[PDB]
Amino acid sequence: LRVELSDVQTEYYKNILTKNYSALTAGAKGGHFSLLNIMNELKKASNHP
DNA sequence: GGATGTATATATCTGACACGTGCCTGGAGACTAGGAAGTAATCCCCTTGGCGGTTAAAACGCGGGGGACAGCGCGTACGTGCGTTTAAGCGGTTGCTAGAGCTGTCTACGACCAATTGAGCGGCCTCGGCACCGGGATTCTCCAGGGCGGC
Repeated sequence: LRVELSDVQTEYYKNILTKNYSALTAGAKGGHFSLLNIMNELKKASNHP
């Protein structure tokens, strides 16, 4: 069963895939968003925001 | 009526601005070579999120006593003040020598380049020593026969 993505999932996928440290850090002062293992973060974004 | 306090004017001292000059060091223009940026390939280490099992370290609680801290006494050693001494600080002599600066000459020593080759790095074969397996020598436990006692 292939399901489409929500808007939050789509913007998280676009922020990770086109790396946006400033945009990913924005919101409750970040917390040192680690973009090492890009595919791990993409799988996390595909699962749940 | 005489001398004192105060205001304005003039000469002199002093830091700062501009003018002048040398010179030498930085800037402009041109040329060239190589340092570094970029590209592709290969291979190994690091990242993130998990699982499993061992186990020794970490955590928690509790009793107790050793040590930190406060207080007090005391005596000594350091602060304080004064009078006396002494040596630092300044100015000075008198010559000679060391050293910075500048100029000049020259020569041995180090940069540079080409050819060479032999010392450093990797793998391969062998020995020294440690270990695995087979055989000989030495000592320990055991089963059976002979003799004696009882009904």
